[PDB]
Amino acid sequence: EPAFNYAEALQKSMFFYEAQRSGKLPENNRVSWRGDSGLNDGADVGLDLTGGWYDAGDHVKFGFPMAFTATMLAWGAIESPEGYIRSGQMPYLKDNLRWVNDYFIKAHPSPNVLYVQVGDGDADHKWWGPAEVMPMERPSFKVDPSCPGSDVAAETAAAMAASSIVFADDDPAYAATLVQHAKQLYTFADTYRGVYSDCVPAGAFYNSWSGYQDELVWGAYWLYKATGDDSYLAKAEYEYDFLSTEQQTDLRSYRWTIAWDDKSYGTYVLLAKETGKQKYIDDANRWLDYWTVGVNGQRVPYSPGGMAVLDTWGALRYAANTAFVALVYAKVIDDPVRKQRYHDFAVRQINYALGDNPRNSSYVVGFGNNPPRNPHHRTAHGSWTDSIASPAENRHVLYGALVGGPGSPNDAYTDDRQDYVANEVATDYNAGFSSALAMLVEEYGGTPLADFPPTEEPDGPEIFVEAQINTPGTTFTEIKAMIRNQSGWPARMLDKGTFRYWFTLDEGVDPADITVSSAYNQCATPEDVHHVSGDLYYVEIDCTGEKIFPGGQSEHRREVQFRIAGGPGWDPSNDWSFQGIGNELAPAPYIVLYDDGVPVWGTAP
Ligand SMILES: OC[C@H]1O[C@@H](O[C@H]2[C@H](O)[C@@H](O)[C@H](O[C@H]3[C@H](O)[C@@H](O)[C@H](O)O[C@@H]3CO)O[C@@H]2CO)[C@H](O)[C@@H](O)[C@@H]1O
Ligand SMILES: [Ca+2]
Ligand SMILES: [Ca+2]
Repeated sequence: EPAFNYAEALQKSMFFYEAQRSGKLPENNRVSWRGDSGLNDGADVGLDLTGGWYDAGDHVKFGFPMAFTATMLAWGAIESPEGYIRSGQMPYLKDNLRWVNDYFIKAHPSPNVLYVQVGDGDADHKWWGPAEVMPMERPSFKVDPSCPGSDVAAETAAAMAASSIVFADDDPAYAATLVQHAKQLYTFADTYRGVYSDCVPAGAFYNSWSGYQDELVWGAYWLYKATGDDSYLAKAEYEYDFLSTEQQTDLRSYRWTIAWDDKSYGTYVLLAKETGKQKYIDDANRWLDYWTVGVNGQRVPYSPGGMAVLDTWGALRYAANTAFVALVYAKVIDDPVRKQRYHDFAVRQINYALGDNPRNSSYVVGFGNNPPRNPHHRTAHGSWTDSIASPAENRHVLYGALVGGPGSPNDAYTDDRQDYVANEVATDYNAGFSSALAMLVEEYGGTPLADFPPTEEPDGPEIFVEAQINTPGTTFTEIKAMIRNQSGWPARMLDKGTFRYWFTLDEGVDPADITVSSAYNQCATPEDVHHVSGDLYYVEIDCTGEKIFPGGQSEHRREVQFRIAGGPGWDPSNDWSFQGIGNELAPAPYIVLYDDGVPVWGTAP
């Protein structure tokens, strides 16, 4: 039977993409720890740019990798719709693709204008906290004729074109809209030549290293498949001759692999598959050979454990990308030896990621044996103090996310959230990986979990009030209260909070003589007390206007010290809210906290 349950892995991979969503989430949201976020995206330019996916463990919406991810996901669904159908994940794949494509449509207000980034890398990365309460400004960036971006425009064209093929039978109207958009974007990319990173501040994160030549071939091919227009195939084959050669020879690049930046490698296989020309077969063969048996004595580094390690960053992402394409190629090539070689290589690399390695551990969060528990992800972590170090363990399980893994050919790895090398996660990391999984499900099978996702429960009160006796007294009660917002299911703002402290009027105490004072109060200090009925009264502290959210030391809490002086006769032992308050700060269950008038914590009399 399947060495690993590929269907379950795919099922969880689809969940990962759902957890990366930005904007107003649907009613059917499966990720209980995710809520609405980035609701003001595009506002700075008068556009609705909400939606799309957060790139990695951060909250920037990087259009280049986002588009590539979409193209790769669509490609896998086209190659193996059966894998998706059998794992019962086809509806989730479509849902995910529709989500990102709806964003691309919004980001393309007119034929030659494409918004390629929402958020600033540096501003975004300086803060460590949940997406729902991001406190910083998020700038929108775009490319147009004045400052083009052929690479990102052609990639978005390819994503929309590829995706249209997936919706073709389901929603032909939607598929038509995507094709129309892809045509415009490609014309823009072809007419106004230029590297997008020269126009938008993405160079430090997703710089266009390879340039746009590869995207022109890639985009042309996909539009050909989506339209059936021969001119596109012609365009692709023409542009193919301008692809990068290697070092000193006239041999096209074969030492890297396909990823968010370089699509050359994908076109080798795609064109070979389409035309059957020896030209493409030679290129594709050379590349895949380098990753397996080597060419001219040179071969991609391999660990003793059997992992192909291309580079330090997202090592497993590269191996998985190659594995998917090797699986596709293995089907078109006739050579029995090459077919076996490429196919077996792909299965071995994916199996390594699922647990077949020297550590005997899965590299997919929430899957298999001894998986990573602390991926470098802000929202999954759920910090409320703007610290990557607290709490020790991530508060949520980011099911399905493939981590960077071993960055050196020695199979070494440490599950450490602070290691952005080994524990980084990203939308592009799961792209080739998912497509590979779909191919494997079709071949080896597997069964998805009937009840997934699990419903997580909070690790304690999320929004509450702690209290302690600040100064002991007989004619007064001085409390030191602390409002806390450590929410994570999902993280949410508390900007309209107030709390009540009930007390019973005592014999010999005139309510008119009761005073409430403070020497330190981050909220308002009331002048009077409120009579409920009989001898029941309450003091109300008003914190409306204070933004209490899980995003920093001072941000997540509000300190309130208040003294209720009643004079001789004052007796707190018959006071409702006094029950259980001691000398140590601890949750006060009898002090009720309200959010815009609605009880959120504590029990009233
Ligand atoms: O020159 C070698 C090949 O480079 C490819 O571009 C890669 C860059 O060289 C590499 O530094 C960059 O690393 C990224 C990584 O992709 C990203 O996922 C991670 O989060 O951050 C890294 C930087 O810190 O990756 C790109 C893409 O592989 C060219 O695409 C290729 O043509 C060229 O031969
Ligand atoms: Ca490129
Ligand atoms: Ca009393």
